[PDB]
Amino acid sequence: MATPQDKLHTVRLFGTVAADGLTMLDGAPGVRFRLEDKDNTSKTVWVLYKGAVPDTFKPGVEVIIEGGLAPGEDTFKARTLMTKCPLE
Repeated sequence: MATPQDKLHTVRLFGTVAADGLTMLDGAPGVRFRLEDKDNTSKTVWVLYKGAVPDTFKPGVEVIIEGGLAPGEDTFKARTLMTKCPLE
């Protein structure tokens, strides 16, 4: 009998945005892209973010996403997005 982590512990994931497969929602606000894991750069997870995608969001910008990869779903549903490098 122990006290575990909170049930609604959302999944904060870290990596960099690729140019390869940076595919936005066709006629809808959002973006699908492969987040290249910095530990293993062949571990490319297809992150799907809905809503206003920042101008600072570019292919090559290291981003912090938050959401979750559902058992059965092939895309990580990011409910929030955080970009580090601005328009440079």
